[PDB]
Amino acid sequence: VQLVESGGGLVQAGGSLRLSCAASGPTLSNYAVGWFRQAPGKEREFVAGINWSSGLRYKDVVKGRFTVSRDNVKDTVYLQMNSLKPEDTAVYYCAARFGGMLPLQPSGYANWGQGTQVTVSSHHHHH
Amino acid sequence: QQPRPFFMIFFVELWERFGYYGVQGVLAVFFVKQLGFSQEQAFVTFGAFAALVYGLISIGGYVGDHLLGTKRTIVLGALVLAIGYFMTGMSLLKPDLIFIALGTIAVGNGLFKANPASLLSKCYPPKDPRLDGAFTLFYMSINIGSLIALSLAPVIADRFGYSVTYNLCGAGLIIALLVYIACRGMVKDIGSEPDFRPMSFSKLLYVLLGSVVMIFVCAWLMHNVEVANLVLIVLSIVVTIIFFRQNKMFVAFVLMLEAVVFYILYAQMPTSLNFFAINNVHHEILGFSINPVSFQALNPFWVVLASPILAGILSMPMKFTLGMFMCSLGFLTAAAAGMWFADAQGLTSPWFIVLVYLFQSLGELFISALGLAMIAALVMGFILGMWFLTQAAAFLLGGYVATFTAVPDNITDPLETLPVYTNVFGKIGLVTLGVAVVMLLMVPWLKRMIA
Ligand SMILES: CCCCCCCCCCCCO[C@@H]1O[C@H](CO)[C@@H](O[C@H]2O[C@H](CO)[C@@H](O)[C@H](O)[C@H]2O)[C@H](O)[C@H]1O
Ligand SMILES: CCCCCCCCCCCC
Ligand SMILES: CCCCCCCCCC
Ligand SMILES: CCCCCCCC
Ligand SMILES: CCCCCC
Repeated sequence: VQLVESGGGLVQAGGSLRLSCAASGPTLSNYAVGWFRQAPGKEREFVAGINWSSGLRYKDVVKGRFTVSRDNVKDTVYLQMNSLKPEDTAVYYCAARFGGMLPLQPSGYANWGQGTQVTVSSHHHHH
Repeated sequence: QQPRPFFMIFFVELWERFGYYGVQGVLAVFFVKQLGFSQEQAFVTFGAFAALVYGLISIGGYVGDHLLGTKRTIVLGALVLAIGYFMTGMSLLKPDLIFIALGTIAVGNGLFKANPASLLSKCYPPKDPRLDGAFTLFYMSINIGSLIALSLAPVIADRFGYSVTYNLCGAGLIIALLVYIACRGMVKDIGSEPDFRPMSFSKLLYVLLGSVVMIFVCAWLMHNVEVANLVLIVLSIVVTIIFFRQNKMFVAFVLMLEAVVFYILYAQMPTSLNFFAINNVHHEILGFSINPVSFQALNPFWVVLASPILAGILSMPMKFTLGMFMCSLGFLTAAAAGMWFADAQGLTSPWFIVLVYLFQSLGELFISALGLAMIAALVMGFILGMWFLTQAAAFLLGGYVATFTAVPDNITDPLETLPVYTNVFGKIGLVTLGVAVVMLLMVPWLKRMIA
């Protein structure tokens, strides 16, 4: 019912970060967990998610780069973010909805994390 | 307002039904999530379980009337049921126990169910005016227990796990037994004839032996639904043959087939309508988040509010006809909500499911509340057996019908599942409307036959 997000931060283009979502009282195992993100000046948008029985859903621009997975012993959901690009900069939120569905809009989810800042710099080393 | 044993029976019934509906509300989700069944397997297995729970009700009335006595059989049924709930809680350590545990609930229910109502009938002098009101309060007792269990058991299972949920079902039975034992003095001169002779240990052992045999047969049938299908198919055609060989009974037959359709539809609440709420309805109403499995509690909810009103407010075939029209409208409302009133993300307002359940509950109040009472007005033991057989068949058929809404576990998009639900619910509603119209047409001839 209350999710704690961890693992955001600052990274250079082409790098990787992993976000994690954990719930307090209810076992997360019964929940589809969707990751949303809100970039400066736009709305929360669905990024990726896993339902209560390992079905996966992805936004097109993150396929082949982000992986959602679930550790049901530790009751945790992970977003592994590889080949990160500047336009992935956003506040990321996990959201939880009971069951097998991952709806695309925030109103489909009742339980929300507080949000974790992810920043991707165009920084690259000097040649 | 009522005799003192009325309140004992009210609360025993309340707590027994709390245990039962605590299991029923979570069972299909338990099958899917905990045992890894597909939704199809879960739906047909729930159908088989429900068929056994309902078909075995015929045994407990006979056991209470003629073998052990009503009061002894209440105690025995309650004990077997409590054992079944604790075995179900134990099945999480020992998964292989699950079917045996459900068979124990089915058999326990079979022994128990008929006997409190029978007992209640004996709390009143024979033509007491208060009887009708007492039985309406008895139905309300059933539905208060069901409302609490269907509301709270999914929440409990989510927060603390299934073992705790099932152990609390068992505890509800233990406390039904404690209030019975504590109130034992209120029914000392109330009972069937065997209640007042010393208990025959021969008959008790026959009942225990048969119970254990039945528990194992139930476990097997629920594990192998594909042979339960033919068992009930051949029993049905055969008992149909022997009913046709042996005209107020013909009216009993047509009302029985109508009841079958009603129970096929009633069987959707814990399966296809449960997963429709999970997958395609918003889980928020009046600003509160809820567990969508709890939406099943809308059925007892509407019954609790509507039974006094409808008690305050043609005759048999028309009441049946009205119930069938109500049920048709429940499923057409479900289809309409999905076809025209969904969000762009594929989700519908829970007020549509509130309305679905209102219609379905009115259907219940017109039909199942008022069915075998005046099937008993047209009629014997053979027709009771055939009745319970047909209602068990209806629950198996209902599990099969539910499989048309089954969703593979990898689907995550509500716009993929919504048309499946809408197609099936719309077709159920159209077929049920047709059935309601043919019943309407048959109402006058039927009402003549009743003369
Ligand atoms: C239409 C029938 C409604 C059933 C009524 C529910 C009974 C009340 C629940 C017990 C007290 C509330 O306790 C809690 O409240 C929060 C917000 O209210 C609800 O919601 C929270 O838990 C449930 C399951 O555990 C999750 O599906 C839900 O998304 C989560 O946010 C739950 O229902 C209940 O776990
Ligand atoms: C009221 C008297 C209690 C009777 C309990 C007898 C149980 C017999 C056990 C038979 C084992 C199969
Ligand atoms: C190896 C798992 C077998 C589980 C059997 C459970 C039986 C318990 C009887 C009370
Ligand atoms: C009233 C006592 C009933 C005894 C039934 C118990 C059988 C184990
Ligand atoms: C009584 C109707 C049975 C239908 C089986 C396909």
